[PDB]
Amino acid sequence: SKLRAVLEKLKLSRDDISTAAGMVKGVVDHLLLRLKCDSAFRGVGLLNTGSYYEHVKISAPNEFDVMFKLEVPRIQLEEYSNTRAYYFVKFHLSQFLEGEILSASKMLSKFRKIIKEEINDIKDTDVIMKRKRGGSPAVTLLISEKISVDITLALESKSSWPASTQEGLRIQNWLSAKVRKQLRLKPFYLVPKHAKEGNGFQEETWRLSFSHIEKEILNNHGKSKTCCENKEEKCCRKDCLKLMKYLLEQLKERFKDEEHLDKFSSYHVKTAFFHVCTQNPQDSQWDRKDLGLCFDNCVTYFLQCLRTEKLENYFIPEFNLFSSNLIDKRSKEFLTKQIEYERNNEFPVFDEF
Ligand SMILES: Nc1ncnc2c1ncn2[C@@H]1O[C@H](COP(=O)(O)OP(=O)(O)NP(=O)(O)O)[C@@H](O)[C@H]1O
Ligand SMILES: C[C@H]1c2c([nH]c3c(Cl)c(Cl)ccc23)CCN1C(=O)c1ncc(OCCO)cn1
Ligand SMILES: [Mn+2]
Ligand SMILES: [Mn+2]
Ligand SMILES: [Zn+2]
Repeated sequence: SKLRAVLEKLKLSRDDISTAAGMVKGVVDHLLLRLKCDSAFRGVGLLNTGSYYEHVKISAPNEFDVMFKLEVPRIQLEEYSNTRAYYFVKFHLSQFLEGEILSASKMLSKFRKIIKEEINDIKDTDVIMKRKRGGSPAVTLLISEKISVDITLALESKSSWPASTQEGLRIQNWLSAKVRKQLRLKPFYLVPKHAKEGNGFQEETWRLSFSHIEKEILNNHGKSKTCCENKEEKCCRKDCLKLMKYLLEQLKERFKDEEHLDKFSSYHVKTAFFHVCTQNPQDSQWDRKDLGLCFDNCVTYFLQCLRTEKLENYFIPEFNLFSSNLIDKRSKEFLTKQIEYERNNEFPVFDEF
């Protein structure tokens, strides 16, 4: 089929994976070792996240995501202005305090400065730091002009998840209530992405991250524990996510001279995909033989999210990714129009010629 042919072209080369994995591990392990020499980052550890580690990276293994996590004992959180996702952290760490507030901006600034100085000492490999991207909690490196790596500082809390998550992670009918309880016993993370404050931002605030839980779900994604472990249980969940990501990426590439698509991200499709899995919890609703129908249902669900301007964060239901505070109505209408055209014409944006 056409979709199967697209999936074939999206597969990663084993040779590319081998080379990229070696490059990234070498650079990241070095930066970890050097950061641990600083008094403030002594206890840092690594957590691999995002599409490469979820086995849904497409085309080339040229973008990796990692968290450098730090456990801070006796952590106390205060929600910022009923935003549900953003928090003050109250508490060798004195350098980052603003009163009793542990400033996200201050910690990120030193983290970035250390990494920038350390990549300058790496002489056996071309490593540079990309310019700051507003709204990202990550420090982004480019290795050998080819491989991007996002390194996100994170504080780790082993306390119960914040109350704003109480009604999220609605996986009970799909992955089980037992699994939901087990996942909610794991730590959660705070990353230095700041809440909007008018036309500025609250530079002290941090944002909740559950990227490790997203990875565990994607890598253990069936109602059956043996989903995708044998030829009789090959579902099309990840294939549908890959196709949705490629659809969005290709449209963003086409309309790049346009502004209306700049705010859409693969996280929007990832979030919508998790909701589709919640609404279709049986592995038999994702049979490989039904790839075209499954993908079409993912597309129409995403269209409905755009039209209603509703895409709840999977962990924090009152955080609407498609709120008008984040994305203009006209931008959602513009993307709706382009996706409808693709659906109605059997996805010409997928064709090479
Ligand atoms: N807006 C967001 N809110 C919460 N978490 C986010 C957000 N954007 C990114 N993340 C997290 O950061 C990870 C890496 O982001 P990103 O590299 O943009 O996407 P990805 O999922 O790795 N897909 P790809 O486009 O293949 O890189 C995501 O998988 C999420 O876990
Ligand atoms: C660090 C992460 C990230 C963002 N927001 C976050 C929130 Cl809110 C939380 Cl909680 C945690 C992590 C993140 C945006 C930026 N991130 C990305 O990985 C990223 N990578 C590649 C992109 O483009 C590729 C095509 O050009 C765009 N983004
Ligand atoms: Mn990524
Ligand atoms: Mn990234
Ligand atoms: Zn499966």
